[PDB]
Amino acid sequence: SVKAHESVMDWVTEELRSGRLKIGDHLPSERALSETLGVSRSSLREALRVLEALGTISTATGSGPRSGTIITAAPGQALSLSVTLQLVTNQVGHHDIYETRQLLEGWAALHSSAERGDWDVAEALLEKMDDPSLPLEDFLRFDAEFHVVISKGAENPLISTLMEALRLSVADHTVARARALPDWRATSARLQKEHRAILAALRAGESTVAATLIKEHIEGYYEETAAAEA
Amino acid sequence: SVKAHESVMDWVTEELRSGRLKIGDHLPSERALSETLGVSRSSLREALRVLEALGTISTATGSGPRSGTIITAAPGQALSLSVTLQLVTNQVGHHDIYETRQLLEGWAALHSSAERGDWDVAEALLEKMDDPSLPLEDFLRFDAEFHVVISKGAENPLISTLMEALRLSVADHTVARARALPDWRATSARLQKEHRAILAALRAGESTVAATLIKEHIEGYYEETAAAEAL
Ligand SMILES: [Zn+2]
Ligand SMILES: [Zn+2]
Repeated sequence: SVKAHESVMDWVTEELRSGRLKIGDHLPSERALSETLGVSRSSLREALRVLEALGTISTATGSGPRSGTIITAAPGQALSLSVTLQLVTNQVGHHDIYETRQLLEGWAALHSSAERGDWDVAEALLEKMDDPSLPLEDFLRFDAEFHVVISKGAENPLISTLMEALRLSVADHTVARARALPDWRATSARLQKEHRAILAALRAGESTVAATLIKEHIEGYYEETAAAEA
Repeated sequence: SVKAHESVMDWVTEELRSGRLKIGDHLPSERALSETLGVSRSSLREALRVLEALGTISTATGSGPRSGTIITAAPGQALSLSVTLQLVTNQVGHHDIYETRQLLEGWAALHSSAERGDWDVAEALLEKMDDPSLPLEDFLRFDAEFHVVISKGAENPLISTLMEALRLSVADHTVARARALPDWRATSARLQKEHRAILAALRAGESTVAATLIKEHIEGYYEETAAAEAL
């Protein structure tokens, strides 16, 4: 219930604040927590089931004696589901998603610091993406992941969380745009070349160059799929 | 039921695509849906309660759950729950929230249309915020809502979606920093004047003026609280 939900949020918040608990730690059993909060065991399980679906909480099987309910504090898919659902209606269009990426990625690139980038993780993603047999959908899923990873160079975790939360809707968007592409082989090749030149600029600390390349990369794909007609 | 969730999402998506239902419309009954989707009544209800939490649907219109459930396709509070928990553990800092607001709010104002924002609604928020007997928690709660309201004036609707998803965290953020303010009466006074001017610029189509004022507004409060910290 609401009472249970808020009681839990306030409780977890205070545990994290005091240091008694840390992200990744297991919560007390439902029996114990429900008594501590003064709420029915039923309303507590429901509140936790919802928090689990949202990503705030996560469950690990086989944890006994530990509860198996972990404080993860992940944004979940709510934001992506809202973006993608709105996209179906006249309320939101592909260009709106495209432009959102430009705003966020542009800011991250502009403020990127070479010593802060998880460059090896990003380059590995690009490694899997060169696989000639790799399906169009998987390639674009890694593509969106790659863009989230390189945005970490700006070391702004909130911006990074927003990027991660939008990841699913970004892939949904590029995948749909790709449907009308005449030659995915050639397109993915150019995208890969651009991805590496972007990563190189970021590695060299050429923030302004990286930002320009990212802008041209995202816009290039958007215009290309528009021409293909989709 | 993970299938109940998928079955419902797929159903809602198609109703929206076909045009039979649009954002804001009511869902049919659970009895009707349970059958149509081939999912137990209990599993269907579990999925709907999650969809409600996700922001996809809502039963808080008319007179509450009694008035039914409508399709909202909104962000919900998930991201804010995440952000505020990370804020508490220092995984995310006040500084990060500040930079993010400047980015999102500035763009929304810079690229807005006077015919797009519901200024009277925003104006009404500022009227409640005028009350000198209003505690700072409530004031700042309305403050965050106000900023989300004016962001809907942006040509890109998604900016307001991101703003809405961040709303509760922004409020948590500003309230936390206000506590240390040596003179809240004076502070809230300058914020209202600044809010009015911002709303005035936007209402008049002065996108560039609005964006500059929002930058100074958000920056002003951040530095002021950054100084008012007891230490
Ligand atoms: Zn890319
Ligand atoms: Zn304000």
